[PDB]
Amino acid sequence: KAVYNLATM
Amino acid sequence: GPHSLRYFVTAVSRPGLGEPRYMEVGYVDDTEFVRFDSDAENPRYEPRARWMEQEGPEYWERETQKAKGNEQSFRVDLRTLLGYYNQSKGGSHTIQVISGCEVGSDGRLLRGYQQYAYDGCDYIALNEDLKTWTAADMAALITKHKWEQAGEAERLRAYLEGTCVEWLRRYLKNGNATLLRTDSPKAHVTHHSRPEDKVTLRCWALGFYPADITLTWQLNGEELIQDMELVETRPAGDGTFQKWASVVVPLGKEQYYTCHVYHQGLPEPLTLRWEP
Amino acid sequence: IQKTPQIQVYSRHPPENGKPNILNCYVTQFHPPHIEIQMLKNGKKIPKVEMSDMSFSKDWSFYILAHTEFTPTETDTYACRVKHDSMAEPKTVYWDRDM
Repeated sequence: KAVYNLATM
Repeated sequence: GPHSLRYFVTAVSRPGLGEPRYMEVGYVDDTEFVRFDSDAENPRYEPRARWMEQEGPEYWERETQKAKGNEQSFRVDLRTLLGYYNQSKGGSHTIQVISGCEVGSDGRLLRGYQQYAYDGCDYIALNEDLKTWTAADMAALITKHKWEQAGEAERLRAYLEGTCVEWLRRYLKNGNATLLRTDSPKAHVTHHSRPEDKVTLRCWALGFYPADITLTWQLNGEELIQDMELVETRPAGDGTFQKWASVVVPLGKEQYYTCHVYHQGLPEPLTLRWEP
Repeated sequence: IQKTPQIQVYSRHPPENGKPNILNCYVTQFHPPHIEIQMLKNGKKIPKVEMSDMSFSKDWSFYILAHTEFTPTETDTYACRVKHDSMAEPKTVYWDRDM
């Protein structure tokens, strides 16, 4: 909960 | 005023020299408050601001994990773009992400965003409706199709509409005394010789926050934006900014040019001409 | 793409001999990100140097900040030398109190 859970391209 | 939470995350391969450099920097309004750097001794999300010490152990471990996860994700991302762009394994490439949300003074969502770029150029970015994606080129068009299929966009809107605005709110309060302050600029003008009986007048503005400011040189009721020369506002290494703008005037008639400084801490703009 | 660093060297406050200050070397609008930034005093390298304020622009070029505490002296010369892939040789920018 602060930064984003980044996706794979 | 409005505010915003801002992530600047970078991945960058270094073939022959191991796993990539992955970094993450986080900003609430021109104030660096968080950092991750896979080149640290002990790579762990660390505070960059006293008001972020407040947070307990749990926070720092969660951020440090979802960071380590993102790092892994961009390792994959980096190989994938190699194939997409038919590039060879032997070169060094960069991915870049800008992610966050701004809000208004009522604390409500004003705008969210997440942008990706590869080797400098735009790749793909979430549009303002928080639903669609705009692809830069056909390579990033594959990624797009993947993410429509995986409801990544509505998943990101949960993060943006929710996690992001609610912690910006958190941060603005935890650190109201720092983030919500207003340092007014202090200003002066410097004089410099020049061949051809010309003269350079630089107007400095220092020790101010927030970063937003405007300097203009005038002459009898009209600004000279064109024949000016400024430097992007800059960090002064202590959470304040400074900017300078110069103008070339003819010797003897510098008395007639005036400088103007506009900022949050300036109820009334500043006006200064020169210290003969 | 390659883009050249803009190296600006500047004190937090107007310089005054014997009074404490921060020395700044803002290195901007550069790409790729691999970059080497050394602050120098009297041609020597300064050890206690903090990096901060890393960011990008819509442009996507990199912006990073080196700074260190320092105490001005009339004779003491300060500088910033940066190595990047867009540069023939390492470019060194001297600090100019008068500017």
